Amino acid sequence: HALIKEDLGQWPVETGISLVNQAGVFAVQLANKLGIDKPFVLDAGSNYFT
Amino acid sequence: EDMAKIYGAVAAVSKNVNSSVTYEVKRGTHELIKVPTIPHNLVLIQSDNGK
Repeated sequence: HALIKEDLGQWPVETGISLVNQAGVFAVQLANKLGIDKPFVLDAGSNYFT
Repeated sequence: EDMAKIYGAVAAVSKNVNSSVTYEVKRGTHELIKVPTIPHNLVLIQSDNGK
């Protein structure tokens, strides 16, 4: 058996308060992890071999 | 960074809600003492000859 898993981290969620407001805090942290928080352009064209 | 500041401020407001309260109900309750002996007030008076 073999499996492919996408690891995006674990984020604690608290009950009794709005989930949307919590999701806002985690969205910024997730963006920093992926490197998309600041303006950017992808430059992956040269990553190849023949 | 500005959005992180804004989202955190909104989260603090959402966490200001109150869950419940707890208190102790004791008014009207008193302690009980225990009396060991029955307060009888009887005395026997008899003459010297026993009449």
